[PDB]
Amino acid sequence: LSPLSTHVLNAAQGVPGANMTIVLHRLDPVSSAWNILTTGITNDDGRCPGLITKENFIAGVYKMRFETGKYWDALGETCFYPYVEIVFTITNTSQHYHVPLLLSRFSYSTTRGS
Amino acid sequence: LSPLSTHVLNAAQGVPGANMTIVLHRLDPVSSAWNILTTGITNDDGRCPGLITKENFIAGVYKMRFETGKYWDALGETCFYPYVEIVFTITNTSQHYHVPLLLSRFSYSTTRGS
Amino acid sequence: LSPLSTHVLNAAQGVPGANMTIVLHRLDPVSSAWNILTTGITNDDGRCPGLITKENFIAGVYKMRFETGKYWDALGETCFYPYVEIVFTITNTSQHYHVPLLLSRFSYSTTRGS
Amino acid sequence: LSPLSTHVLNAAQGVPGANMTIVLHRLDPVSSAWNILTTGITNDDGRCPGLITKENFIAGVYKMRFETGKYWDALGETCFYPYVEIVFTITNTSQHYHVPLLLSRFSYSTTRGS
Repeated sequence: LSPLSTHVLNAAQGVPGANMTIVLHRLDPVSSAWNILTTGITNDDGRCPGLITKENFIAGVYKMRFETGKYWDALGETCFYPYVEIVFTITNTSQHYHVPLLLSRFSYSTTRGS
Repeated sequence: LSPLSTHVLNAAQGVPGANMTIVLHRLDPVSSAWNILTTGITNDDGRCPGLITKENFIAGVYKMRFETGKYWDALGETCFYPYVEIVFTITNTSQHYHVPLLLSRFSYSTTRGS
Repeated sequence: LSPLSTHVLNAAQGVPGANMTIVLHRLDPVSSAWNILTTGITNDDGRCPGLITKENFIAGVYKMRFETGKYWDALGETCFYPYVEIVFTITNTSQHYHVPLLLSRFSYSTTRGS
Repeated sequence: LSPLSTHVLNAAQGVPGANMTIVLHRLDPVSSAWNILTTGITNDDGRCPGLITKENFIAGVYKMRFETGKYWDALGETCFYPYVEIVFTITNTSQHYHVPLLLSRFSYSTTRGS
């Protein structure tokens, strides 16, 4: 079980954001590059298990990219945000981090969970 | 499994809202009196199982009252909201309804989930 | 200007929550019943000027009820929430209190502003 | 007056996010480049006037970067998010766009205003 999870909730329709692409990155501490770790597609419950193994979950800066524009477009609607990136700092590597996305066409939010 | 669930997340601290009192009511369609259905306390994950049985879960207007004033005072802080009541309409009783609360001392939000 | 303001924003459509009915109440300090202070209708910028005078804005527990179900109905859609009541405590009367509502059909939020 | 505005709210303390650095970029539609437009600091109302002139406000993709980690660090706290970037598409150049941030140490949200 991954130590990083996520959950996308469509707040306009009160349903899981199914079938959204999520790309996970870690900053290289040497150069300022973002290495891609994993790309995933949210399931019917709007989750994306297997984002990262415990072995590879080292301290550092991480970035989750949600393809919000493509998700809305596939539903036949435009989004103000073509994509959303959440950048967060991992320091204590023994905790579970939950990094969700709540989204309408014109707003979104995230909160760190456990 | 209750067809009604919740989840309290403390947004200021990024941890589950544990030990928060939650009261579920339903509106009497004859009078317009609210009646208490169940009272519970969130557990360590900020969840509150067993809010209602399947057989008691009929179409109507429901109310969840979260005891935010008392939750914050037990952490040694004040809350702008002495309590929060989420009133919601249920017509379709075969779906699952998740009615969470994201809370700091000075903000809250909720979104219907499944 | 009123020391209490609001702002309603339709997050589902990215536009001001125009023509939303808001009822302002204050808790009766003697009997803990609710007294009605005034009603208003938000303008095309989603605001509701002149909710209360400085002279009558005394310390206590206030409630703003936003008629979200009617507002959505007049947009031709259903809302999960027939209404939203935000209850909040006023102790320092010389502060400005901004109590907005950010809303879709299936979610809402509020935050204390100054 | 700038046709792009912002407002930063500290949702942990219910006050404006004052003295937060904001950097506004626009995407170059030929190469892939992000170009800086303006860097500001939020004033005491948590706003940043003069983000862009009307002349310079063209259709494209814009990014607003809020230095949330430094803001918290000057208040002696940690933030889960070292910075927050909001990427958004401008299509109608004659509208006002308000792109705020509501922020705690462990959560944030934004919603297109008008």
